Amino acid sequence: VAPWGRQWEEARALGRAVRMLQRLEEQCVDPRLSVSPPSLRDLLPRTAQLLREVAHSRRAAGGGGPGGPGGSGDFLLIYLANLEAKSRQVAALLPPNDELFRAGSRLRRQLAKLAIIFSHMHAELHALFPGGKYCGHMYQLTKAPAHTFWRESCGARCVLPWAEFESLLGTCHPVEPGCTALALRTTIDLTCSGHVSIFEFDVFTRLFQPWPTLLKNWQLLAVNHPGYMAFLTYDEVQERLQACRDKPGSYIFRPSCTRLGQWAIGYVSSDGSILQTIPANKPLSQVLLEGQKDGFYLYPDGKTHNPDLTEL
Ligand SMILES: O=C(O)c1ccccc1NCc1ccsc1
Repeated sequence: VAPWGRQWEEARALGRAVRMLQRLEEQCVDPRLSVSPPSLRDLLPRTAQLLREVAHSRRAAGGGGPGGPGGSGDFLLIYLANLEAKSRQVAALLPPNDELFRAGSRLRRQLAKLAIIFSHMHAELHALFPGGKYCGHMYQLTKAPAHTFWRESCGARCVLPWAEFESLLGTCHPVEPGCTALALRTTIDLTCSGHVSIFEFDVFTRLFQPWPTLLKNWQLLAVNHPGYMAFLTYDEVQERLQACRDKPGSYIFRPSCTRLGQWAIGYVSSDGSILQTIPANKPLSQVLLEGQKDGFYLYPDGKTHNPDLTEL
């Protein structure tokens, strides 16, 4: 059943993935590294177990629903190829005690980004295959307009190549070609696979609500805002805000890695301490404007001028 070519090759790819994550977990013995999410030391066994559940489920089912691009088999082919490529990059960073960082550092930034991507891959798989059971054809996006767009444009498909997704999105929210399209791909493609899944679109539309001005929100909140930090961990935000400890009201924001679709705002309190706040269901600009009115969110990344969020 397409896109797989031979009978049992999806099963074999799943077995490969599990064994690869087992080895990769063996390479994470260093008691440094951290436990602060996202941590490979816990994500890797969780993701391996999820893949074991997927494998058992699709063996019993033999294996998926209708074949073709955008269904569960296609999703798994791309997902497992991506998982393998990212695992290879991680394995190249880790030892045969690991390399000392002590970051700062280019290398601990790379490793942190890979950890984030592993957190995103885990969440995507968990969202689309709860208990190992594919639900992409029934998946409900949180924002109703976004749900309606995805089902009218993409149908039952749970994943699309960037090019087709961009064409479909652009019938509704036009995407300026070139650098802007590439910045949008980078924001939306949480797993860094060059494909957009229904889960990634769910997260993007929750983060950059409200729907009618979606890409405007993204431009004002991500592209044009110096407080926005892409692919940053909790620990990295802490390290970054240390340098603004003497400037209460310094703040940065980032998509949470643990509560996907929600924001995490780190800021310097009037005590010089670093606090994190995760807003409710309000759009981000409302939380930021109220925090500016209240004195908490005055200096994005410690800079003097706070962008005006009234004007779209
Ligand atoms: O994919 C599945 O396992 C699947 C399972 C149940 C219902 C629909 C499904 N997929 C539709 C599809 C396939 C290619 S494009 C759209």
